[PDB]
Amino acid sequence: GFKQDIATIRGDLRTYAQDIFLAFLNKYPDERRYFKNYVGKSDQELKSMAKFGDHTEKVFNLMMEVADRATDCVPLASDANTLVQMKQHSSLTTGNFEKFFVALVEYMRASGQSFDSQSWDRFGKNLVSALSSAGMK
Ligand code: HEM
Ligand SMILES: Oc1c(Cl)cc(Cl)cc1Cl
Repeated sequence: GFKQDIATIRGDLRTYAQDIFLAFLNKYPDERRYFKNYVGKSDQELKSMAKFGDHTEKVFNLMMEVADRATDCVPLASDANTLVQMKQHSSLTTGNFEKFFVALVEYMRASGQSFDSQSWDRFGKNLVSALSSAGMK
């Protein structure tokens, strides 16, 4: 289930974080514009820029912390607030996060593994609702 998925992802956090982030950028290429240093790089090229692996790991670490603190896939309002307030997320709307979760859920469904993809889909929806509540446009 969802708790075990957190453990699976944590076990190989950098690999999952990179793969899922790449699935996101490749599904939604317009989103690459927010990451000016990643423009004009292939999958394998990004996997060699320091900030890429370190970025992705840090993002997914936070995501895992938010997922672990959630109850029944509902995130804490305090965690949504953090996400809205981050200077790095100042130009974002909920639609950016919707895209993120669509990519993540698609990745999990395509995986050979027994991810609880329905719970990640719900988590994402619940997080998007909490982001709006916390004032994200
Ligand atoms: C639940 C989803 C997300 C979480 C947990 C999250 C978390 C983070 C964290 C921790 C950082 C800081 C990384 C660091 O300084 O090393 C970061 C930076 C950033 N986030 Fe997110 N984020 C999420 C979704 C998004 C989405 C959907 C976008 C855009 C589509 C986005 C755009 C960025 C940008 C542009 C940066 C700055 C990258 C840089 O340092 O150049 N984030 N985010
Ligand atoms: O920074 C991101 C990561 Cl590491 C993964 C995805 Cl799915 C999307 C975002 Cl914007």
